[PDB]
Amino acid sequence: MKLHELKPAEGSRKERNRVGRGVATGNGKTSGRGHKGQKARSGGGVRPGFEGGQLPLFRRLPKRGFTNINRKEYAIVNLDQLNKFEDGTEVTPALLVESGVVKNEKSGIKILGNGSLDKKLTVKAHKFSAS
Amino acid sequence: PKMKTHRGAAKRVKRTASGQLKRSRAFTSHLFANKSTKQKRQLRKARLVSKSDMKRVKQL
Amino acid sequence: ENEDVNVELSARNIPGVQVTTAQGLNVLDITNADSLVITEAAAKK
RNA sequence: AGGACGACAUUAGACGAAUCAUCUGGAAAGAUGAAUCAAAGAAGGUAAUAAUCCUGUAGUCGAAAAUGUUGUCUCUCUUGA
RNA sequence: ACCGAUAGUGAACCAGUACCGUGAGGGAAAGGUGAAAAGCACCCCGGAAGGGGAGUGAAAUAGAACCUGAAACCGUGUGCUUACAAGUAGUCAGAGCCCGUUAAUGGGUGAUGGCGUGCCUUUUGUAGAAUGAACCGGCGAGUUACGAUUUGAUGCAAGGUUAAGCAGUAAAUGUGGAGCCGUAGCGAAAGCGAGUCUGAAUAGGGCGUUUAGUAUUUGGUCGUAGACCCGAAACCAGGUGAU
RNA sequence: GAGGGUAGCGGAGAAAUUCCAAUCGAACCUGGAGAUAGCUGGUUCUCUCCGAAAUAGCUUUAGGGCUAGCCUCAAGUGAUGA
RNA sequence: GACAAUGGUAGGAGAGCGUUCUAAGGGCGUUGAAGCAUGAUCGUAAGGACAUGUGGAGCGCUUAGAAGUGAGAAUGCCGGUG
RNA sequence: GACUCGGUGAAAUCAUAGUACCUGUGAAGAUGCAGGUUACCCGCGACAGGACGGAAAGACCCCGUGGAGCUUUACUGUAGCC
Ligand SMILES: C=C[C@]1(C)C[C@@H](OC(=O)CS[C@@H]2CC[C@@H](N)C[C@H]2O)[C@]2(C)[C@H](C)CC[C@]3(CCC(=O)[C@H]32)[C@@H](C)[C@@H]1O
Ligand SMILES: [Mg+2]
Ligand SMILES: [Mg+2]
Ligand SMILES: [Mg+2]
Ligand SMILES: [Mg+2]
Ligand SMILES: [Mg+2]
Ligand SMILES: [Mg+2]
Ligand SMILES: [Mg+2]
Ligand SMILES: [Mg+2]
Ligand SMILES: [Mg+2]
Ligand SMILES: [Mg+2]
Ligand SMILES: [Mg+2]
Ligand SMILES: [Mg+2]
Ligand SMILES: [Mg+2]
Ligand SMILES: [Mg+2]
Ligand SMILES: [Mg+2]
Ligand SMILES: [Mg+2]
Ligand SMILES: [Mg+2]
Ligand SMILES: [Mg+2]
Ligand SMILES: [Mg+2]
Ligand SMILES: [Mg+2]
Ligand SMILES: [Mg+2]
Ligand SMILES: [Mg+2]
Ligand SMILES: [Mg+2]
Ligand SMILES: [Mg+2]
Ligand SMILES: [Mg+2]
Ligand SMILES: [Mg+2]
Ligand SMILES: [Mg+2]
Ligand SMILES: [Mg+2]
Ligand SMILES: [Mg+2]
Ligand SMILES: [Mg+2]
Ligand SMILES: [Mg+2]
Ligand SMILES: [Mg+2]
Ligand SMILES: [Mg+2]
Ligand SMILES: [Mg+2]
Ligand SMILES: [Mg+2]
Ligand SMILES: [Mg+2]
Ligand SMILES: [Mg+2]
Ligand SMILES: [Mg+2]
Ligand SMILES: [Mg+2]
Ligand SMILES: [Mg+2]
Ligand SMILES: [Mg+2]
Ligand SMILES: [Mg+2]
Ligand SMILES: [Mg+2]
Ligand SMILES: [Mg+2]
Ligand SMILES: [Mg+2]
Ligand SMILES: [Mg+2]
Ligand SMILES: [Mn+2]
Ligand SMILES: [Mn+2]
Ligand SMILES: [Mn+2]
Ligand SMILES: [Mn+2]
Ligand SMILES: [Mn+2]
Ligand SMILES: [Mn+2]
Ligand SMILES: [Mn+2]
Ligand SMILES: [Mn+2]
Ligand SMILES: [Mn+2]
Ligand SMILES: [Mn+2]
Ligand SMILES: [Mn+2]
Ligand SMILES: [Mn+2]
Ligand SMILES: [Mn+2]
Ligand SMILES: [Mn+2]
Ligand SMILES: [Mn+2]
Ligand SMILES: [Mn+2]
Ligand SMILES: [Mn+2]
Ligand SMILES: [Mn+2]
Ligand SMILES: [Mn+2]
Ligand SMILES: [Mn+2]
Ligand SMILES: [Mn+2]
Ligand SMILES: [Mn+2]
Ligand SMILES: [Mn+2]
Ligand SMILES: [Mn+2]
Ligand SMILES: [Mn+2]
Ligand SMILES: [Mn+2]
Ligand SMILES: [Mn+2]
Ligand SMILES: [Mn+2]
Ligand SMILES: [Mn+2]
Ligand SMILES: [Mn+2]
Ligand SMILES: [Mn+2]
Ligand SMILES: [Mn+2]
Ligand SMILES: [Mn+2]
Ligand SMILES: [Mn+2]
Ligand SMILES: [Mn+2]
Ligand SMILES: [Mn+2]
Ligand SMILES: [Mn+2]
Ligand SMILES: [Mn+2]
Ligand SMILES: [Mn+2]
Ligand SMILES: [Mn+2]
Ligand SMILES: [Mn+2]
Ligand SMILES: [Mn+2]
Ligand SMILES: [Mn+2]
Ligand SMILES: [Mn+2]
Ligand SMILES: [Mn+2]
Ligand SMILES: [Mn+2]
Ligand SMILES: [Mn+2]
Ligand SMILES: [Mn+2]
Ligand SMILES: [Mn+2]
Ligand SMILES: [Mn+2]
Ligand SMILES: [Mn+2]
Ligand SMILES: [Mn+2]
Ligand SMILES: [Mn+2]
Ligand SMILES: [Mn+2]
Ligand SMILES: [Mn+2]
Ligand SMILES: [Mn+2]
Ligand SMILES: [Mn+2]
Ligand SMILES: [Mn+2]
Ligand SMILES: [Mn+2]
Ligand SMILES: [Mn+2]
Ligand SMILES: [Mn+2]
Ligand SMILES: [Mn+2]
Ligand SMILES: [Mn+2]
Ligand SMILES: [Mn+2]
Ligand SMILES: [Mn+2]
Repeated sequence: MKLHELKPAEGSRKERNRVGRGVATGNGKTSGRGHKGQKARSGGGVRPGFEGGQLPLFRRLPKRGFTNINRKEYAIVNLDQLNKFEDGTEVTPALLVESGVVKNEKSGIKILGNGSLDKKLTVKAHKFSAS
Repeated sequence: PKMKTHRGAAKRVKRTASGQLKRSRAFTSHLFANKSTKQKRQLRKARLVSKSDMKRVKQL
Repeated sequence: ENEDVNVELSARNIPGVQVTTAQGLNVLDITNADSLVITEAAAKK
């Protein structure tokens, strides 16, 4: 890189298509023919003449939702929990420790809502916690 | 402008890639077809996700 | 300032080290991080 | 709830570094020779393309006056728990 | 990494001016001698216009209608050609005559022979008697912003990444971890969780687990915008008009 | 003939859709405004590789559109194709 | 070195030419730039040089960037001349 | 008035033109294609068969989920009146 010998990374960057500049180019109708390849061009947005983006409806929603840490809690050293917001977890509406993997440590699982299998494995090692 | 989400897709919910969908003829005229009636079950799109693609898509 | 007033000498340019552009650095052909500075750019990885 | 003593800024400006020769030319700022200044190699001009020819530029200085803004004294108004 | 006189203001010129309308209102065209006016003393033809000498100048084959001065179009000169011939005008073959180049199995013209119904558009199909264009010139149409998606590229990677703001010369650049996507899914939901939903079922079945993401970005495409460009008849609002 | 009055969702009409500044089934000007135009026309360099369709379904749809079908580019499967 | 493939409209995909601006490098220019004209020149194409005349002051080249980037047709707009 | 001379000097049109006829052919009525037939070059005064002559993006007709004016026991309104 010597500023008069700049060379952009291989396979990045490719010349934009320019429609409507000639015929040999392969684009002078530009594209379409006769139809609504007119300028306004509205297809409609997503439709035919028979609306199938609608059949019936099913819905509701209340407040809830937690944040999952799997029994791959076997990363950290010993004792403690919730602190690991400084190690490996980010946004938490509330922090639940699920099962999955297989525990390899003895440590306090101070958290809100413990998944059952995970509780059996964490307790099979040593520590447990709640709230 | 961020595209507006279609709100008439309060009618599907994202699976993993594919959208789970409502069905058929629930409510009205139940006086007809009986094995038909046990068609409480899901859907997707296939041919149609091509059409509806980016509208129910801030539904991630 | 002063060292910086080696300014109007055509080819020369002279910034800090918390300065240090990607360009100025390689329009450059030769550099001379002084010593303190060399140690700081070394410190600010 | 209106007015007396000076700082700075606005409205003219001043200072401001260092190049000569030959070739070609209608004319050189170009070319080739030797030089020089630089807190000034921004820019524009001069018979072609000028850091040192000119207007300037870095920098420094500057206000009788008239607003302008503020530092602090005066001036008022004040019994707070 | 805005225009450079058909551009850029409507207006680089004494532009809201000539001009048009009763009025509200509409609205142009038109920049460039030269370094310096040194802007052609004098003689000549001519009433003058204009010109040829002689001069200024580097240049007037820069002379004022002035830099450069393309094309249509108009002329003078002519080397080859043409008055028994039926022509989309060329192409292929070819004698004769004239010439001599970016020197190469050269250039101009062309008796005669073969073949041969322009282009665009639009069409099932156009020599078409379907559309368009008198000619030459200039000017004239897929853009940008923001979101989405996808591919390529690059950095990290169970993680990736900052926004506003503060700092800095309208900076590549340090700060800022609010935020966002991802490491878990399933159900309308309560909720449960490598599983969950339906289900009386520890059946069957649906979605799901067997880890790769995420930020920036070239290209493709979509959305929101006038969203390739030119064109209505018309609607509405506020004025101006009974000369 | 002179001076006046009535003005556009209005005026005036011995009535004809008649006149309102040289085309009045609703004047003129400016704006909204780049109204909208599934219609028509136009859309500017080159070569290389592949290469359609004018069909079905639904459509206030029928010279428009959508999904399929046919084209291409790219991954992937791998003898399933003729 | 053999051996295959290479008509093509809508349309997909690929490689490129030329224009203006910018960055960096490297050059040309009053002993004549650009432009204009003329030529029997070069490359598969878009397109590139060269020599001469005109002109009288600016311009190429490499590599990368970015575009008001390419006209023959719109009863297109403006000018000129038939 | 036309026509001859002197003076002055437009226009609509126009893809380029060296622009014959018959019988065919053909997008089904051909200066331009085939096969024949005819025809030396260039004007002037005249005629109106053809150039589907010029002029006006057909007014009839159909189409567009165009416009506008009008009607009514079409729909929904509303100024006003009881
Ligand atoms: C367009 C018409 C005319 C002048 C005559 C036309 O007559 C009509 O159309 C009669 S409709 C009449 C027309 C005026 C309307 N305002 C009222 C309405 O009643 C006629 C006779 C044909 C039937 C059609 C073709 C024709 C070619 C030669 C010919 O014989 C012509 C067209 C091309 C021609 O230009
Ligand atoms: Mg719905
Ligand atoms: Mg001399
Ligand atoms: Mg300085
Ligand atoms: Mg200078
Ligand atoms: Mg006017
Ligand atoms: Mg008027
Ligand atoms: Mg007018
Ligand atoms: Mg001349
Ligand atoms: Mg002659
Ligand atoms: Mg010869
Ligand atoms: Mg001949
Ligand atoms: Mg011949
Ligand atoms: Mg033919
Ligand atoms: Mg014309
Ligand atoms: Mg862009
Ligand atoms: Mg990637
Ligand atoms: Mg990556
Ligand atoms: Mg993109
Ligand atoms: Mg707008
Ligand atoms: Mg109104
Ligand atoms: Mg009167
Ligand atoms: Mg009045
Ligand atoms: Mg009345
Ligand atoms: Mg409409
Ligand atoms: Mg239609
Ligand atoms: Mg394959
Ligand atoms: Mg060039
Ligand atoms: Mg040269
Ligand atoms: Mg000379
Ligand atoms: Mg010639
Ligand atoms: Mg040439
Ligand atoms: Mg010369
Ligand atoms: Mg030359
Ligand atoms: Mg000069
Ligand atoms: Mg050069
Ligand atoms: Mg580039
Ligand atoms: Mg034209
Ligand atoms: Mg015309
Ligand atoms: Mg004209
Ligand atoms: Mg007479
Ligand atoms: Mg004319
Ligand atoms: Mg004749
Ligand atoms: Mg026809
Ligand atoms: Mg016939
Ligand atoms: Mg109709
Ligand atoms: Mg009322
Ligand atoms: Mn390309
Ligand atoms: Mn094509
Ligand atoms: Mn078209
Ligand atoms: Mn189409
Ligand atoms: Mn289009
Ligand atoms: Mn439009
Ligand atoms: Mn819709
Ligand atoms: Mn969910
Ligand atoms: Mn049935
Ligand atoms: Mn001075
Ligand atoms: Mn000086
Ligand atoms: Mn000198
Ligand atoms: Mn100069
Ligand atoms: Mn100063
Ligand atoms: Mn202008
Ligand atoms: Mn010009
Ligand atoms: Mn007037
Ligand atoms: Mn001058
Ligand atoms: Mn003379
Ligand atoms: Mn002289
Ligand atoms: Mn002239
Ligand atoms: Mn000049
Ligand atoms: Mn001239
Ligand atoms: Mn003869
Ligand atoms: Mn014939
Ligand atoms: Mn030949
Ligand atoms: Mn023939
Ligand atoms: Mn074309
Ligand atoms: Mn035609
Ligand atoms: Mn004809
Ligand atoms: Mn037509
Ligand atoms: Mn025409
Ligand atoms: Mn033209
Ligand atoms: Mn700041
Ligand atoms: Mn089960
Ligand atoms: Mn299961
Ligand atoms: Mn399963
Ligand atoms: Mn885009
Ligand atoms: Mn699409
Ligand atoms: Mn678009
Ligand atoms: Mn009537
Ligand atoms: Mn009438
Ligand atoms: Mn009357
Ligand atoms: Mn009238
Ligand atoms: Mn009207
Ligand atoms: Mn509007
Ligand atoms: Mn319009
Ligand atoms: Mn093929
Ligand atoms: Mn059916
Ligand atoms: Mn319907
Ligand atoms: Mn069609
Ligand atoms: Mn088989
Ligand atoms: Mn091919
Ligand atoms: Mn072939
Ligand atoms: Mn393409
Ligand atoms: Mn240039
Ligand atoms: Mn353009
Ligand atoms: Mn006469
Ligand atoms: Mn004849
Ligand atoms: Mn034919
Ligand atoms: Mn026939
Ligand atoms: Mn015939
Ligand atoms: Mn005659
Ligand atoms: Mn007559
Ligand atoms: Mn028509």
